[PDB]
Amino acid sequence: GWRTVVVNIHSKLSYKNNHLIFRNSYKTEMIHLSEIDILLLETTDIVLTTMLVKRLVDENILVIFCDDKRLPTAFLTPYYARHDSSLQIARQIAWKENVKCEVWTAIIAQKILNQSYYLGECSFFEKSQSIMELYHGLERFDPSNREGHSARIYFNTLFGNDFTRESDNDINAALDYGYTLLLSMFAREVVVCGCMTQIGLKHANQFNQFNLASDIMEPFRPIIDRIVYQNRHNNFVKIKKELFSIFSETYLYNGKEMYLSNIVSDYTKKVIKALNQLGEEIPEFRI
Amino acid sequence: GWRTVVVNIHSKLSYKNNHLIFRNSYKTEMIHLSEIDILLLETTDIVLTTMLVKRLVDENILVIFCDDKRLPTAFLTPYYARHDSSLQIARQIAWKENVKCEVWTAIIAQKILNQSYYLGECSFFEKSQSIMELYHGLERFDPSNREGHSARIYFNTLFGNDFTRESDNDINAALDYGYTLLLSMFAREVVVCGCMTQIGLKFNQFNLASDIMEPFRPIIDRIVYQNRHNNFVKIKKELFSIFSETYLYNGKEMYLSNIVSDYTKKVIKALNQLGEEIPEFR
Amino acid sequence: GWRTVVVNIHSKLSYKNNHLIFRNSYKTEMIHLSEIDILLLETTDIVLTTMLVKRLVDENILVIFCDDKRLPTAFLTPYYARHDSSLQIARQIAWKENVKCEVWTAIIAQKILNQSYYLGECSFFEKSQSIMELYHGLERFDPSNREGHSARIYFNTLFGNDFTRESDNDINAALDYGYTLLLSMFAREVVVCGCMTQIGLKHANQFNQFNLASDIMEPFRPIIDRIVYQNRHNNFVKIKKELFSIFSETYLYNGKEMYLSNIVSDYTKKVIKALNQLGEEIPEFRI
Amino acid sequence: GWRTVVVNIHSKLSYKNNHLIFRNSYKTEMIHLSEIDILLLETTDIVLTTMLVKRLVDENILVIFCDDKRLPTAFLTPYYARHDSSLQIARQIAWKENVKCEVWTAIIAQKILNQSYYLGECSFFEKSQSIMELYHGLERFDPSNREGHSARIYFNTLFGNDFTRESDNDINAALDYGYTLLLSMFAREVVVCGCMTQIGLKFNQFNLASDIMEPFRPIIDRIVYQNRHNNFVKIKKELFSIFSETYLYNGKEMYLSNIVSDYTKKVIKALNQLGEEIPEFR
Amino acid sequence: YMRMILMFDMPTDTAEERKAYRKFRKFLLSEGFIMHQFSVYSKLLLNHTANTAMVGRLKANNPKKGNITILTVTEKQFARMIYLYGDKNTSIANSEERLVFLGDNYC
Amino acid sequence: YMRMILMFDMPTDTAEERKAYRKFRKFLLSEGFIMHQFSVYSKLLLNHTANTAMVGRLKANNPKKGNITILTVTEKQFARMIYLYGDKNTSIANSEERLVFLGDNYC
DNA sequence: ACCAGAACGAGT
DNA sequence: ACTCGTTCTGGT
DNA sequence: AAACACCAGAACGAGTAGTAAATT
DNA sequence: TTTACTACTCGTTCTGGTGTTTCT
Ligand SMILES: [Mg+2]
Ligand SMILES: [Mg+2]
Repeated sequence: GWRTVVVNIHSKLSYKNNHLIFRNSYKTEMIHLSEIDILLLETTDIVLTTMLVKRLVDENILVIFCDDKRLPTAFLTPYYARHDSSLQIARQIAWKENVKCEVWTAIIAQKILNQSYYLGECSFFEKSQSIMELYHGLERFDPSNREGHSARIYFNTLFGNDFTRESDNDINAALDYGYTLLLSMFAREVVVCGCMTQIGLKHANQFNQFNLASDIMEPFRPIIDRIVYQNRHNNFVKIKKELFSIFSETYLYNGKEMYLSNIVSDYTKKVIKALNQLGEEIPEFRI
Repeated sequence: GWRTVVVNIHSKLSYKNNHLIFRNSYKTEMIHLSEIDILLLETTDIVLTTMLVKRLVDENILVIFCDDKRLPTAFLTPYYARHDSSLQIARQIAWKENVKCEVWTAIIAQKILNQSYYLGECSFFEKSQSIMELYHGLERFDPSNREGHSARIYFNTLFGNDFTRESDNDINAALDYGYTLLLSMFAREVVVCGCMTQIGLKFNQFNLASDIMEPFRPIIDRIVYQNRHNNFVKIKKELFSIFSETYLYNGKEMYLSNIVSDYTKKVIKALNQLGEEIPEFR
Repeated sequence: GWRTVVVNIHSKLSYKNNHLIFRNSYKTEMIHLSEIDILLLETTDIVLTTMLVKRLVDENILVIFCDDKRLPTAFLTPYYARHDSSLQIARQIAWKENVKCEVWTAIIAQKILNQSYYLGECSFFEKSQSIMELYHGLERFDPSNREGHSARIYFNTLFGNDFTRESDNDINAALDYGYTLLLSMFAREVVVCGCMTQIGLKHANQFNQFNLASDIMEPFRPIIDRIVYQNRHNNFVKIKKELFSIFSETYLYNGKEMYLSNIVSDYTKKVIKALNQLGEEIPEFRI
Repeated sequence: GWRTVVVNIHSKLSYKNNHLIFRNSYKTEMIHLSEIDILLLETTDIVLTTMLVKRLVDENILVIFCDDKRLPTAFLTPYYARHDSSLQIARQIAWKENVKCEVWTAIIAQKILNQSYYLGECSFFEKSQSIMELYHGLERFDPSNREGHSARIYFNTLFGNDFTRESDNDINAALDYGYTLLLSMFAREVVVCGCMTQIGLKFNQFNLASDIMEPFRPIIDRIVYQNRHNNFVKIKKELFSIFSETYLYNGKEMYLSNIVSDYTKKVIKALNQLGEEIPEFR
Repeated sequence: YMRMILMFDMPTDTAEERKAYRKFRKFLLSEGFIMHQFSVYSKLLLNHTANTAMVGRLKANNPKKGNITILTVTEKQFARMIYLYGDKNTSIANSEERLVFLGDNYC
Repeated sequence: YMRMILMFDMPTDTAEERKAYRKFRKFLLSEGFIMHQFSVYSKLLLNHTANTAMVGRLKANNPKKGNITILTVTEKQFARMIYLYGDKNTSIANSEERLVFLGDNYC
């Protein structure tokens, strides 16, 4: 099939007449299990019958579950027949280091470009020039933490002399939560794409379970810093509502305005194709 | 966990205060989530919430979903079950053939060795002698499929010589019911131990568990044996007893869940680095 | 000493300055422990100090206790020195059968004459003559139960065709309780006199713990029958108040009117003296 | 009963709901009347009601009243303690000398025999030999007061040769404290067993108990022994331990209350009719 | 020596429902049941025959109401009883003592 | 397998006195304590190390109020427990069963 | 985790 | 009432 | 769907007051 | 000086209801 159903509201999913019933307050929608490639449950509120699960495996659909933090936790695994997304895990292991190095260089280049461009939009001309000077020519597989210096410059221009994790103000009371609010998107997309977040490109650190999720969210990070910077002086309890504009607001991708959910889905798919050495252009997110 | 939960009737399974709540029109029950080990949802009438599924996968309960014939068809594998998960996967890539060959030859030795004891209990001394020709005359990487030949000899001693494991009988269906329950057990233990069930020590989603389980395969060919005559419901009911009965492992009598958990953790110890011994079950 | 003290009401007995203090609602009386021969506690309401008990044995006084039914239950026994009433028990054992036979013959004689005289006062002339003829000459140590026939005649004239214990009317709801209300008097007096109620004169039955009490009370039973006969038609609840006239009303003894408590005390003392072969006339109770 | 109650302070002892209630301005306490065995009112400040005394004598607690020096001076004797009391009294009159002589010679044999073991514990082998000359050379009705001579020999081994039991000091005061406690025990047991304490098997109010107690007299001369040095309060406190400690009787270890009740019940069996054996305590 | 705990739950909605709770509590206190806690009462029985006799007596004096439950524990467990907050009952009736001094122990 | 009983009385007179009774009861039910009776709660602990661990957890989560008392009984005594009037709890959580059928036992 | 000792309960 | 067997706890 | 918060209700539970009775 | 009522009184106690909130 083609449709990937994302159940993110209090619902009741059941099965009658080869049709996924997705009942809620708004619309007791009708969806055909023939079309459903991947059912993705995005909340803990949803109620699903065992009969539906029986006929979600019969049609070979990936039933992914999510916990309270909207993060992937378990995918329903069939004994007999398996989805078409169960072969990427066996090729993700055999991913060559060269494609990982190139795609990481591109992702980090996009991160520095986004931070420098937003600094240009943050009324810091010399700081924007310095941020681009950190990556005037993107250091090909930089061994040292030059990205550390670039982040230092960007966060110094953004949030003041220090924007590290130590300070307890909305500098981290918002950036921490937002940076976990988008980690859920990339983790969920990576597991949807049939990939394993646990092992990712340039993820030499084994301390992070969400390796590929963070590594591919690196380009999409500056949205959170932008929304925080605009509403920085406000309290954190206000930022809990301010940061939610990500889903409502549409950003430019592929030349057109799209919701960030569609953008992260497309970006994750294109990066996954790139690491498969399909030859596709590593996707770009910049404004 | 220690309890084994089998839900066969129409109900709604929900969460409340670290408890699984079972609500049939007749009864309401609460079972503490730490007590449950297996949740075997045989019937297609269970209406379980997704909030229950989250707490179930954090507590690592082996939730198994069946089909209309009450035959297992799916189960839940947690994406993130161990803190060291990424390390174990990265090391799993670095699983050279030299350790894999030794681990598989050890495990196949254990499988044929445990096959011999059932023939001893089946009053087949000459069939046990053929199994011993395959066992002492062990094979490395099975050049002649001596494991398959020993399995065929054990079956010929076990079932009629004409009977084949692939053919469809009541015995040949329960012998796979039990195999699917045990496969779920070992898949859960592998994924909890940080490894990947989809890799294989000698692809397919359960290749790792399908080998580590092999020494425990005769546990299923004996329960089916002692009750081979009666109908499928009876062999299914006695197959359920693996969760309840007790089996001897190491130097103590432990329930099969603990034997599965301990065995599935020693093999990973040796595969990770050649500094462990593959344990023997009998 | 000479005074015997009968503490019958809710009291508090204590000891200060060689004086038994007997406090109650009426009079916090003063009694000297030198004069006290026998202290007799008659109820369960009394409060006594241990200091008083210490100075009750020091002066060698018999401290007799009583239970809820006003019946003797325990006498305070001193280790070192003993009362003058502790020698009768060891001579009661050596009482000869001849004195017991004579005293029982006179005791049952008084019982039969009392019943016959009351029948003469009960408007039964022929029955009075028949009761007298049952003992026209008192059968000297009668072997058979001729006293049973005398009681049959008396009770037939008194309470109708049958006055046995079976009937549940006031014939037994009053006579039984009243016959236990005077058993208390004789038991308490016999134990006060330093005698043992357990073994009694002509008391062949071993089922009777109050042997001598009953044996000496036999002449005093008829008062209860008179009192119930006067108030026979009334209910037993009324007889519980009517029977209490025993203590208030004074009867003729020794030629003068006395309370029945004094009468039973003197009668018990004289019967005990007669059983001792002192030669005293066995006392008489008849009206 | 099993508890032993010793009231040494100012209080008021009362009755409520089958309980003894102890009320000092500091404390209020309730003890179930079936649990109590001895109520030892040492102090002259106890203010006890008479309703308590009734329930105490129906439940047969050994209530003992002492004097200013906390030395026993009186105790309660129940008039009616046995349903069969009158028959035991009437039979007690029919106590011929032929059975009394045998029972007394048995009891005096037990007393001297138990005296010998203490000499064995007192490291006096020659004094034990003199006691054995009195014991094996036993006397019937004590023609030569051989019981008194054996007691004198045991004392000379026990106390200094100049010391006499009648003389006054700490030892010969506690030796009578314990004797009065034991005498109260045996008087209670005789009066409960339906007999008369004032009669004697060989008058005085405790003649029956003063002979039945005799085999248990060395129970008191050993506690006084082991603590003879210290002041009277110490020997009194260790004398209190007869209620608490355990002594071997028949074939089992029982507390001295059970030995006293048990011993005082077969002696009456033999005196009543010559169809019982006088039990031996050691 | 073993302890018995008699946890009870008994309804109080009618006169006969409360006229048998009062009788039950009077019987409980009469036979020597120390109030461990509200509706949790305990008795120290010296031997097993005492336990059998009092089980028979309780069965004979059943209020026939509510939920009355008997647990019999060895004195080891009643002495290993753990009090998170609170204090043990220090009364004489709660101890297996045989020598008991309602007064001054001579020590 | 041994049972644990946690009898408690806890005061209810102030807000803080009732704000810790509710927390204590939530903890009790959260850790799997079956309400035997009002204020008498029981848990089936499979081994002794579980008893030690949960004693430590209870000590760490003490309301620090009232009278909370722990008795640990062997399952023999919790099964010999006598009900004068009433019925045993027949729930699955109250049994030492290892094979449990929320449905039809195939027998 | 296993073994030994002690205590408790049941049966003869 | 005594003795033996079973189980529970403590220690290495 | 579930956790957290307190508020309110109906039931469980012991103690204290008061009256009555107190020799089958 | 106890026991035998029922009465009432204040404390223990569990459940139900309504609101609020939710990826640090
Ligand atoms: Mg209760
Ligand atoms: Mg409570």
